[PDB]
Amino acid sequence: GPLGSPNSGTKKYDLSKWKYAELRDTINTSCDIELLAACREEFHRRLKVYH
Repeated sequence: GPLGSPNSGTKKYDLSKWKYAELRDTINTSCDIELLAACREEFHRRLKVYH
């Protein structure tokens, strides 16, 4: 429906905890609108959690 498609493809991945090196390295090494998107999501959030 109207922009109604959050599932679209299959399931993404569980990034409960990730190291800054793995994120910076993964993004620099691997490449995928999925990983890059999810990686950036936690990247920013991790930098800002607001107590």
